[PDB]
Amino acid sequence: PLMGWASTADPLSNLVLTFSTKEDAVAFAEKNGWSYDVEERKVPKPKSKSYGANFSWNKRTRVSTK
Amino acid sequence: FGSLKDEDRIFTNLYGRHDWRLKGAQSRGDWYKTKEILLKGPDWILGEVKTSGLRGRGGAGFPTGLKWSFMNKPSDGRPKYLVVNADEGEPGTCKDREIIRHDPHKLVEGCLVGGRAMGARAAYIYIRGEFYNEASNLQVAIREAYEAGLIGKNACGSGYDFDVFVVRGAGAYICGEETALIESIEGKQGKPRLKPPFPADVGVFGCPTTVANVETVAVSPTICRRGGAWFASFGRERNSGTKLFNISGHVNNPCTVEEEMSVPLKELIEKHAGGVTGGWDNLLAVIPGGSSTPLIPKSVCETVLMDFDALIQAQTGLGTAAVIVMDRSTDIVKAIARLIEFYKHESCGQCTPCREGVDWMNKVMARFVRGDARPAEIDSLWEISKQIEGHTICALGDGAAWPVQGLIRHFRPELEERMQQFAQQHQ
Amino acid sequence: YSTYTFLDLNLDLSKFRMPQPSSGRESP
Amino acid sequence: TRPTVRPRNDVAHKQLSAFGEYVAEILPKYVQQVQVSCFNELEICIHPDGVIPVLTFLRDHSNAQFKSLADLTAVDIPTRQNRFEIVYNLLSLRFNSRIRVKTYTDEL
Amino acid sequence: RFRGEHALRRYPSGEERCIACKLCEAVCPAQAITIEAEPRADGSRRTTRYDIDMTKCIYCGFCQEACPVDAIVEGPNFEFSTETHEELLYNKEKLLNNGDKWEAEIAANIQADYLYR
Amino acid sequence: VHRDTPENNPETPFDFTPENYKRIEAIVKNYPEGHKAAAVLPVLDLAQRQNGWLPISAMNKVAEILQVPPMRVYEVATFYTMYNRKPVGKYHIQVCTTTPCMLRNSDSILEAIQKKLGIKVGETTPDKLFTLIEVECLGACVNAPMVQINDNYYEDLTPKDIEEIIDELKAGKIPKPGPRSGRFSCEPAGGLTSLTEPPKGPGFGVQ
Amino acid sequence: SNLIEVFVDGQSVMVEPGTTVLQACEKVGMQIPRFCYHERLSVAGNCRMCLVEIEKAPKVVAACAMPVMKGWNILTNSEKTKKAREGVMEFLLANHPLDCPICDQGGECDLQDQSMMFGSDRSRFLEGKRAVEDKNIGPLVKTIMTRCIQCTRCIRFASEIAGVDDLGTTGRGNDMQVGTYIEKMFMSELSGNIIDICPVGALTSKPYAFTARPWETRKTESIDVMDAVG
Ligand SMILES: Cc1cc2nc3c(=O)[nH]c(=O)nc-3n(C[C@H](O)[C@H](O)[C@H](O)COP(=O)(O)O)c2cc1C
Ligand code: SF4
Ligand code: SF4
Ligand code: SF4
Ligand code: SF4
Ligand code: SF4
Ligand code: FES
Ligand code: FES
Repeated sequence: PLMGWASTADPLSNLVLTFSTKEDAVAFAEKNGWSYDVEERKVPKPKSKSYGANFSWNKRTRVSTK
Repeated sequence: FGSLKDEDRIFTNLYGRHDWRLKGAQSRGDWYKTKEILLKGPDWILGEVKTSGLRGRGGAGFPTGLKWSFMNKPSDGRPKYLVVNADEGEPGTCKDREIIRHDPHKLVEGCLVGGRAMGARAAYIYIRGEFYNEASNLQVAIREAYEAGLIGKNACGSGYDFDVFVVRGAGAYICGEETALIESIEGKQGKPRLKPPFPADVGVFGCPTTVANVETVAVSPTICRRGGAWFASFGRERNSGTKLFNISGHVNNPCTVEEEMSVPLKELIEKHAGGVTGGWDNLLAVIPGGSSTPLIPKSVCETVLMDFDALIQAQTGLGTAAVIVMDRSTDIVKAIARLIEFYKHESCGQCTPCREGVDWMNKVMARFVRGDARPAEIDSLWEISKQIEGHTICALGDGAAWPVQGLIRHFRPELEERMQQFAQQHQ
Repeated sequence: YSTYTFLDLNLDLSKFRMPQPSSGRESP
Repeated sequence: TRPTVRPRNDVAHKQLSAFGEYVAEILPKYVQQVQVSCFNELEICIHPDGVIPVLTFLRDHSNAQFKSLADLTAVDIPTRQNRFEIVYNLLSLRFNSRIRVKTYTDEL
Repeated sequence: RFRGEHALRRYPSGEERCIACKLCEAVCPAQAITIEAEPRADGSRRTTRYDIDMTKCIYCGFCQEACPVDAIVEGPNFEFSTETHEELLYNKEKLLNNGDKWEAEIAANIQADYLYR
Repeated sequence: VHRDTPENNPETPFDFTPENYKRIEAIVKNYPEGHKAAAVLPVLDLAQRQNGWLPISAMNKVAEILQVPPMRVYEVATFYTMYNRKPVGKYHIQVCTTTPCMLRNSDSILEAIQKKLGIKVGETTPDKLFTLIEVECLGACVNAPMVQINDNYYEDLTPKDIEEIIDELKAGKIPKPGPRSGRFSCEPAGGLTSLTEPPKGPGFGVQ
Repeated sequence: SNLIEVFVDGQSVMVEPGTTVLQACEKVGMQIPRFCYHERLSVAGNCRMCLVEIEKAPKVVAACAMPVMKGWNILTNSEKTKKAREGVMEFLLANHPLDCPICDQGGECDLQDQSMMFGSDRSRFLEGKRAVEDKNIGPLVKTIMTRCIQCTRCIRFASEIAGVDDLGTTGRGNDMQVGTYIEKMFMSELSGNIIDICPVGALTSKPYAFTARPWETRKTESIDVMDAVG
């Protein structure tokens, strides 16, 4: 209440480390031993994309106004 | 090359420039042996163009005997069509608009004939709308003999007999390259496709078609008729045939003529008939092509023949076969900047090299004709010419640096004194 | 050289005989 | 290639490729990795069983003096399964050569 | 080229030369800058809060060498020494006022030095 | 120049001729059906033929006729050259200045036209109907710096024709749709004959 | 089975017979620069930024729209590819005005994360810079159509997923524009979702417009609940 700054408690609040993989991800949280929760890595579809099928004789995959 | 001829006679592929230009009764050349040509197999016609070896006079080789037999599936499930171009995109060609002027019946023969080599369904031809009085005669020729039951849908002698439809653009560009016209005939704006999808006889309109030039199928009846061992009479073993030429610029009679392969420019241009500028003792900067072949000065080019490889032995080939000169009155950098000025008004705009790269050169070439500041701007301009060859899609990207880079050669003090004179003017 | 008379080009003979067409389907 | 690019040399890159090679040859008991830096530096990765004698071997010789202990540092590296990394740096007085000793360990 | 008191400049007849492009904030080593911006109703963006922690300010002067529109200027006046910690935190309405106690002092030093840098 | 419509005539309106509705049947029967779907190049040209210049409601008229989205109509007529959006005149005339036409002294068939007529460069007439622009690449640079008109071409242009083609069109004449002088067929002129005969024994097609 | 080993920089990998050079080079963990391309869209090629020098060929091809034949050597870093990625991204950085103090995509524009890594050092143009005018469409899309490097990416989206046929291409050569010819507003579902697709800061958000630069935020992932699909 003098400027409106984001002064705070919560002394940690900024600690990010750079891990290598999922294997040593767990092994660091247990070696010092506090609770945690793990997400999962998302990799997308490969996927099937091919130009040339965008000009059809009877299909629906057909672009216009390019 | 043979005996350096390339002469001009009556034994050519033309019926007559003066005989009769309206609809007629097909007197001598038209419809002479109609049913006997198509009665033979396609294998008689496929490879019959190999006896000729017609490279295609659009401005590039890759002869029509190969692109029709090879790069041609039999059938999968879908029809095939024919695209016969007629529009002239190059400046000052005039090889077209005179074939349709007095020879309308010759082109209708090789339409079904060249289509029989493909087995295509119908025939679609494309004409510029601006050639409006001459294009009206074309449907009259359809009214003449096609409407007389000579062609279609069983005439004559076989079930293979089909039609011809006429379309028109407005102010288009797809003369200059294929695969945009097959896009523009659908109804899209005219921004051409990528060149290797599936190229044009795999991915086309809704089904694979073929694209040819005018004389790619206009000479096809008579080259199937007279044949030989005559279509290779002039020129070396590489090129073969007799092509139509056109003469413009500074001459006594700017007109068309007929010649064949391997004729040197000193005898070819000055014959038929006059050399009204300084035929010698002028500068006489010659242009071998329509626009993509840059300036060549008064050196041995006049004795250099018109082979495809002879101009490849020169700095730039030319297949469009247009003749314009610049002898005494014409400033060199003045005319060519207006050629670069032209390309601003016909570029499509797809490719980021082409778009915003042409008008890089537009603003600087208008700075040189004015006469302006210090050099080494030439080399930076020369690197841009060395930066757009194979990055775009169409040959306009090749047609934009070739007049520029050929001006860098052969003319070092074209403006090295002129821009110094302006530097002398301010000083 | 006549600005009109495109019906002579279009609707006179090319409408009387197309022929036929079959034109395929392509519905799509 | 041009000016304003550091001109490297090959003479010091040759001898430091030469000198440190027969170091692992004469103690294949403690040395587990040797590498040559692209700018004339050398690392001798050592399992810390030989923490004393390899230094004691570089303490004295007739072909390697190396009696100027300059830098003891300490670098942590998480996500290694043995965290920390003790790294020395010592100097040959008579020869003008730098070489470092990388010895890993763990906490306890 | 002597450093000192902070100040803000403006164009001919007053325009707030600052454009609030935040670059002086991201290079301040002490993070003495704090800026909240907002679209003012005319349309061009300006500032709402503007702070220089004159306590924390370590005088690296990089703010003077980071603004593209050359807004903040280290003004050469060592006049200082108030009596509270509660005062030296400069808000905006010091700095535009402090940038307008003088300008001819500032405007001549930039104009004699801008050719070097 | 600018290419937009800031709403002067949103709905003019415009309708087609009952003689011209039946001509669509010849046009639609050309294309393969299903992918037919767009015959906009002769049809919107025919709308330019009926009107002379077309409004934006004329663009919106044909969109319901051929079931395309109306945005796909704005792409076409704002791209090509011969279509017109602004109001135009009765006679549209073109100076075909090209770089080989420049070599045939297009400066003579440049101005002394605006002084003769009373207009500005690249500009329509102040009165009614003369509109003058310049174009490139219509065939013959082998002729003079020739003049295009609404339905024909004027080969062999010259400063006499500058005193004629402007003059005869102000009177309402048709000044020689073609080469007004010289070679009427653009012949080789010393090779124009080429021994006009039957073409040396047709019947070589044994092969 | 059903594969071709193509030596991407002299290293084998097996793709499907009929994929792209881009997806081949992205499979082995590399980035070729991407302007006229998107995975969730169709494929055009009118930016011409991806240019790799293929081995045993004098020419240069673009990796967007061509299949892959029997196993090539896709030479990614050459002494000619860097004469191309410098080449194209010198033109389009000229006909463009000096924004980014004020361009609201100022921390993530793709003329700003390509131009340090790829491309040249200085400029040689040295006057020009055409300047078109802008307009308004809806009260959501803050609209500066000057910047607009014409990558044809917003244009196909009208024919793509959002089926509103509204936009087009108006012009020729240097002078073409992107916006709607008439002053028809464009608003439907997904209509505010174009301002992510526009790869430069020519399109941006109207309420967000002048607030803060994107290097000060703290990105924390979450879920929105205003619909049943999440
Ligand atoms: C600058 C230039 C202009 C061209 N203009 C035309 C033209 O106006 N009409 C045409 O049919 N082909 C033109 N072409 C050649 C096309 O590539 C050609 O039509 C197409 O490749 C078919 O080849 P063909 O002539 O053997 O039939 C032009 C080529 C270039 C490089
Ligand atoms: S060079 Fe580029 S802009 Fe020109 S036609 Fe080819 S793809 Fe289109
Ligand atoms: S000096 Fe620059 S970064 Fe700081 S507030 Fe002014 S404009 Fe923004
Ligand atoms: S004066 Fe010094 S501490 Fe203050 S913002 Fe500038 S660089 Fe940072
Ligand atoms: S909004 Fe701009 S960047 Fe996005 S596709 Fe359109 S022109 Fe390209
Ligand atoms: S969008 Fe790109 S080019 Fe435009 S200001 Fe931002 S970084 Fe610069
Ligand atoms: S180009 Fe002007 S008329 Fe042939
Ligand atoms: S990246 Fe899209 S075409 Fe090169």
